[PDB]
Amino acid sequence: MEKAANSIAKRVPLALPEAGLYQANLMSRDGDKATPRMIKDLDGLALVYPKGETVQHWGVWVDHQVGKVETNSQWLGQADQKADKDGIYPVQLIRNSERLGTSTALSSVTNDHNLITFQDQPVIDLQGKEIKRWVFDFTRTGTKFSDNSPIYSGFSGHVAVTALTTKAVTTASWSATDSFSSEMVGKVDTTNNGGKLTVAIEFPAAGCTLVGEGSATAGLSKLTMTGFGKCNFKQSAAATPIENLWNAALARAMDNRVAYVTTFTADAKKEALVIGFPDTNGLLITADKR
Ligand SMILES: [Cl-]
Repeated sequence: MEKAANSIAKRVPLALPEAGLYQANLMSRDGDKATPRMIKDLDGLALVYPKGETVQHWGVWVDHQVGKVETNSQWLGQADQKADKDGIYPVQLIRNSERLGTSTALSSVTNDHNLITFQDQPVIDLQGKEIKRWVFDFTRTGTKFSDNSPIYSGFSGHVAVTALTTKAVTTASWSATDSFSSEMVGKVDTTNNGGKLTVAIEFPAAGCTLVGEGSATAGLSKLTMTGFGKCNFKQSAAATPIENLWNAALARAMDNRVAYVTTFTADAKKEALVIGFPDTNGLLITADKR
């Protein structure tokens, strides 16, 4: 009876997890009524941005490699908060997935289905243990590439999220898993001076450094970015399809652009910086302490 459920879903802004940083796990499911199981090594990040007065954004990013082939995906969600003229609360979902090997593939698909989040869902974690989690249903933005090859082997289109413990941003030096000066993002420098937060992001290809100011906080700290006038964000060939998407958004960005930053610890007790630019074609910067 999904159509009836979606009909009600439309009448209220989309239910999302509390604003913050999440771990995402791509799941497999065997049947429309079977319990989804997380898939090894198909983990990612998800970010729910704070609720706007008009819109709430969120995103999910996943990077996976097999052989010499990378498959990178981002899902970008926009949930309207105010009502539409038909009394509806629009939801928009976009998947961009790129497959980079000897050949190249990009698949981008939007869908405006409303009932795409599920709260307290049973999920078989990586140990075979059933647990409960928010679940995204990204089935309608597709799971295959055009040659009938699946984007991620076993992926059902369902995505579990788990809240990550985030520290506040400290004064430190970071690196977006990079490096010559040809990459999209390079050094990232953060200063936390008694709560006042400044973040400097070098964009080596664009030839500029963006600087953001904000206030330190547990979870997401809101930044206002400047520096865009000094940058050349163009469509490359040196960039991946998704990077060119990020470039297209950054080329239209202007001073006082909003971003959110937080830190957390990954596996080997190694801290990571995450900066997310809402409504910027999925721009997500992750950086290792250095
Ligand atoms: Cl489900």
